[PDB]
Amino acid sequence: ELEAMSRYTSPVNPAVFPHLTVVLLAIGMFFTAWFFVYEVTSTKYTRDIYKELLISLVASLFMGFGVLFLLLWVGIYV
Amino acid sequence: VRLDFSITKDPAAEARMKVACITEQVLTLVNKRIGLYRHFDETVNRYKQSRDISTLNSGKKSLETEHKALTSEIALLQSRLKTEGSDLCDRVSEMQKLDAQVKELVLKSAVEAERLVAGKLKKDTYIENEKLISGKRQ
Ligand SMILES: CCCCCCCCCCCCCC(=O)O[C@H](COC(=O)CCCCCCCCCC[C@@H](C)CCCCCCCCCCCC(=O)O[C@H](COC(=O)CCCCCCCCCC)COP(=O)(O)OCC[N+](C)(C)C)COP(=O)(O)OCC[N+](C)(C)C
Ligand SMILES: CCCCCCCCCCCCCC(=O)O[C@H](COC(=O)CCCCCCCCCC)COP(=O)(O)OCC[N+](C)(C)C
Ligand SMILES: CCCCCCCCCCCCCC(=O)O[C@H](COC(=O)CCCCCCCCCC)COP(=O)(O)OCC[N+](C)(C)C
Ligand SMILES: [Mg+2]
Repeated sequence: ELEAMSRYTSPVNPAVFPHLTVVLLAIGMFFTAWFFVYEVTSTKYTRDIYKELLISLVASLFMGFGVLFLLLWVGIYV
Repeated sequence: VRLDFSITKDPAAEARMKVACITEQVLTLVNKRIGLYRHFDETVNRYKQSRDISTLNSGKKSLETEHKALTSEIALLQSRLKTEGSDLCDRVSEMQKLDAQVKELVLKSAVEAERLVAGKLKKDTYIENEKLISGKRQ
């Protein structure tokens, strides 16, 4: 029917979209910077593939979520 | 950052690379060894040491100094740069200073007299020698 259906409230209170956008970006950006610094300073004999993979994956995850929340914060509501 | 694509490889520019890698390794090892020695001397020689944990720390420091000596000999023989004279001098001075400071601490913590000003002077001399070694290690 239509009477026994609950209203569809958002999973994340919209007032939390700004607070969540900055943080998730900042952390992300930080890690990103680290990665790039690591790729300029370290020579061929001082590079670890597992460390690079780990830091790059963390940066990618945090950055994806931050970019989503920002894109939704401006009002595109993807 | 994994593709070379170079035709004429210059070994003179690769020698500098295989020197930089080594000196970074040695700096890490020496800083870690100094930190470990200071931490062991501060956490095992407060009021009772019994010369057992101090002996284990001395054995670990001797093994670390031996590994550093092997790395210094490797960087002296194999690579093109000298990296030996200053390195061997600093390694010998640091090993002697660490052994002397450990002996003074183990004698002051297991005697009738409690050396406080002498221990402070020993720590200050160790920090001064470490500062000179850091100025000499670039
Ligand atoms: C300052 C702190 C900032 C904190 C950031 C927090 C993020 C906050 C998001 C913004 C909030 C916006 C508020 C808002 O939206 O209000 C709305 C109104 O809506 C709007 O209309 C506003 C919309 C605006 C949105 C815009 C968002 C865009 C954000 C983009 C972000 C920024 C911050 C950073 C961009 C980075 C740029 C990259 C620069 C490139 C650098 C070039 C490198 C140069 C170089 O080559 O150097 C070399 C070294 O090589 C390298 O390794 C460099 C590689 C780097 C590559 C990338 C790394 C970058 C990392 C940076 C950290 C040097 O060369 P040498 O080495 O010397 O060469 C010598 C070589 N040899 C010869 C070998 C020696 C509110 O409106 P409202 O009313 O609320 O509307 C809502 C209404 N409803 C719709 C909801 C109904
Ligand atoms: C709608 C939203 C769309 C989002 C678009 C996303 C943009 C993606 C950005 C791409 C980033 C480019 C990566 C890059 O800069 O490559 C750098 C080389 O760095 C440099 O030398 C200078 C290049 C800087 C150019 C950056 C401009 C990018 C602008 C894109 C919008 C790698 O240089 P390295 O390989 O680290 O060189 C070091 C070599 N050693 C041996 C010394 C170690
Ligand atoms: C529109 C398409 C045009 C096709 C061009 C056909 C190319 C013919 C191939 C000839 C062989 C090229 C030799 C070559 O690649 O040399 C490259 C640097 O390369 C060059 O100098 C010029 C090669 C240009 C080819 C570009 C195609 C690259 C595609 C890669 C996916 C590197 O030269 P090096 O001298 O080793 O540079 C190293 C400098 N260090 C100081 C860092 C050591
Ligand atoms: Mg959707």
